[PDB]
Amino acid sequence: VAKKAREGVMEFLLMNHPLDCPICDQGGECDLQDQSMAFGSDRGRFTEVKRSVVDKNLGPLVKTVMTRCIQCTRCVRFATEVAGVQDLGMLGRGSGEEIGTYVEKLLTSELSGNVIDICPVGALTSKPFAFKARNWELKGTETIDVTDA
Amino acid sequence: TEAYIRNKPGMVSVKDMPVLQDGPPPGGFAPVRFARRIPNKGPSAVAIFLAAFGTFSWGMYQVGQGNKIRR
Ligand code: SF4
Ligand code: SF4
Repeated sequence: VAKKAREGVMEFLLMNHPLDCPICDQGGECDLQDQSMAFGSDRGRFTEVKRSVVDKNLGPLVKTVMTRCIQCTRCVRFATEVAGVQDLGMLGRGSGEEIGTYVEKLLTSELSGNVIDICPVGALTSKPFAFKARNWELKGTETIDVTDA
Repeated sequence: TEAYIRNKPGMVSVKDMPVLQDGPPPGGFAPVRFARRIPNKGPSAVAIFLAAFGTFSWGMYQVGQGNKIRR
C-alpha cells in the first residue's frame, strides 16, 4: 500500500514537472530527484503538453525559474513564520498556481539565503552562484562565522 | 513514452506495434563446415620409389654413353 502510494505521487510530480535537470542546478542535490530514484517508478507514461510559467526576479539574491514550483509552500511558511516579512504568497488555482509577489516587488529582508536552502527543488537559487558548480565537485570544511557576533 | 516512438502509424493495441529487423534470414544461411579435410592424393610409396630407382639407373646409363663420347 505505502509503496504504491509513493510510486503514484512521484508519478504525478514528475508528470507535470519540467525536463531541464542538466541545466537546473541543484541537479545532484535535489530531493525530488533522489526521492524519485530511490522510491518512485522507472518509466513515465505521458506525452501531452505540460504547463510552463514565466520566471521571476526577487532581487540579486534569489533568482527563480518558476517552471518547477511544485506547490509545497515551504517558502511561504518560512517567509511568514521565521523571516517576519509577508511578501511571498501562493496565488492562482488548480494546475495554474504560481508563487510570487503580485506587484513584482523585491524581498528586503535577510534569511533569503535560508529561503534558497529551504526550497528543495531547484527553482529558488542563489544568483551569484548561478552555474558555477554542481555539488559533487567541491569539498566542504566545517567552520564558524566571524562577520556576525 | 513508447507507443508512437516505437511505431505511431496504425496499430489498435500495444501488441503487434513495432517492426524490428535485427537478426538472420529464414534458414540459418547454410550448414557450414568445421571438420578438417586434407586429401592425400600424391603418389604414395611404390610409384615414387620406382621413379627414383629407375631414373637413377637410366641416368647412370646416360653418364656411361656420355663418357664414351668424351673419351
Ligand atoms: S529541481 Fe527538479 S528539475 Fe531541477 S535537477 Fe531537481 S528534478 Fe531536475
Ligand atoms: S520547493 Fe520551491 S519551487 Fe517547489 S513548490 Fe516549494 S517554493 Fe515552489
